[PDB]
Amino acid sequence: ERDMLQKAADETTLKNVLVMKQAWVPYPAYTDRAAWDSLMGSNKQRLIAAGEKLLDYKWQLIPATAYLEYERTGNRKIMEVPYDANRQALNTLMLAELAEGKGRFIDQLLNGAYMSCEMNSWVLSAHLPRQSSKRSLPDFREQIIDLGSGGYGALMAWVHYFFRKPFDKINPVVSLQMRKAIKERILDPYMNDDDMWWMAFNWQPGEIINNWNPWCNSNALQCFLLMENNKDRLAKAVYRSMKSVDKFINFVKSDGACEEGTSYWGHAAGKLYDYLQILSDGTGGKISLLNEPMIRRMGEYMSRSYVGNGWVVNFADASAQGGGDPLLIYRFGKAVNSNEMMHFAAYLLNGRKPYATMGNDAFRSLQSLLCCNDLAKETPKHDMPDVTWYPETEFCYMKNKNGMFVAAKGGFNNESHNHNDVGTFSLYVNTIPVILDAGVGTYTKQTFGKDRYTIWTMQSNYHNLPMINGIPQKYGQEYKATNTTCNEKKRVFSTDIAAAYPSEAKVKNWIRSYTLDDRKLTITDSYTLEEAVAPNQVNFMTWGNVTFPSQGKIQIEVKGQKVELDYPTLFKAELETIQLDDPRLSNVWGKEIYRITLKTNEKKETGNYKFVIQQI
Ligand SMILES: [Zn+2]
Repeated sequence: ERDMLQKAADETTLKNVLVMKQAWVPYPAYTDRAAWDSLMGSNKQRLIAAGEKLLDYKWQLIPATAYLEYERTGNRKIMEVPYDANRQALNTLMLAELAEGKGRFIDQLLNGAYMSCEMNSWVLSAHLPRQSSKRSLPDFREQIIDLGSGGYGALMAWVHYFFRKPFDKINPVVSLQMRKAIKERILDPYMNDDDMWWMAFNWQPGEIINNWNPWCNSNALQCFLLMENNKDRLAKAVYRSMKSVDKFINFVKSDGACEEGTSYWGHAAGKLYDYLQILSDGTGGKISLLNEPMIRRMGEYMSRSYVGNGWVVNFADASAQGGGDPLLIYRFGKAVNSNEMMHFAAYLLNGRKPYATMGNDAFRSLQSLLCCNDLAKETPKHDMPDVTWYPETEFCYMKNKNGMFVAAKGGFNNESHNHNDVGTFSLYVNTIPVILDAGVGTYTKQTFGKDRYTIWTMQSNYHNLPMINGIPQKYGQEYKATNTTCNEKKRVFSTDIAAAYPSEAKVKNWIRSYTLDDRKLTITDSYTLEEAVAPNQVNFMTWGNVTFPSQGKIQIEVKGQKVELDYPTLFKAELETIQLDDPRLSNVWGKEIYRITLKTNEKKETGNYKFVIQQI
């Protein structure tokens, strides 16, 4: 219960600081060709030719049967593809006409806007079952807001703001209806329906709030600031978006780690950031959380968790492969004064020139215009300290000069997208996974539910973890690490994973400890059991070529890297091959991967193992 935003202002404060009549819009006016030329630089011709290809574009009708197919077969794409084509056409024409200024694209902007007003709804087939009727087809009697409608509303606000004049010159009723549609589909429902899930009014501890709150709220807020010229209404609206987002900010951990991972960062942290930027601009700088430490951490997560050459930390049901918008990262980095994020944005560019964001997000498209020339000058670099410690999420990133990166975690087995992975580590060598976390497959008939933990990628059996008395971890809030510490100077991460195992495992403490020195990684296991029932087993997931030159030695050759894993001779090593039938896994790792299995005869109520990994 930080309630940051509410502390920064109440409703009456807010009435003073708001900027009315859209004097806050940072783009030059439409008819100011000189200012736009400057801002566009070299995007100008690129943007015009993109818009030239759309001079003859047929705006697409979305048939009732496309929406109805969601009920019939779960096919969302049949509705989503033409919708998205229409939005992107609309966004592209906007940029192209801001680029040229001659009115060559006004007809198609008008055509797009008028067709959009004629649609019953901007909500997606998939999200429409939240209406009273629960159906996948729009009910002209009701409007809700999802991710689609929000963005569709903000794109339309922006079209309306920018081309109100040439549109009224042609016919004043287009802009009139645009104001009607945005009022009816965004503004009126936003103020009148307390019960949309993503708003998190009538959230209770334990319910989830996720990226929808900052995403939806950011487009709502755009819509108010562009379209609502009554100051008392705007004040009440913005204060409502503040109370809403405050629930997202309170839900998130203060250390800034995204427990979902980097793939959702763009639209989580990144939408939170967008919201705050929009809020700031709209209050002439007066309600700005952009210098909040937590927000900055949330932005540098993306830097810290990006290992290299496409590989990312992938705790839980996330992909080992990952990316990022350089332009969003740059912009975010500027706003919270992270020289780190700014250099990292340049790094992701990887020698390519930054150009305008296209796609279907007006705010991101327009903003990317302003940051574009600075980013082309920034020096490409991925500097970050040797240790990153997220103490609430319980993630530790440690890296040495010789190209090893370890990600270890504590945590609990009820994380979002949870894997039973408490205490697990992943080792990258020069960015290449060597001891890996398999990650996400395509969502079968069990993914969500019990029977989730009968799938192998979700079991502790298939993470870099011991099986205690031959027993794996269990799922649930109760099943977690204790006394997780991180010594930032000695590069030592250490945690008791005992409570992450069920009663049968019969363990008091099991302390799993990671030490990174400059040359090598020492893994220790230190355990005291309530009864020695079965032998412990230890596992490591890997790929490439694996060999066993001698007892207590394994060698892994993967993607140019080559490593030695030294293991107690008390164990007998075997390799298991894991055919990858699921394309969502074989996309990443290829055809198969491997689990190294360490098994023993020894059974002791107390013991320790020392494992050592280095290059050769
Ligand atoms: Zn995993």
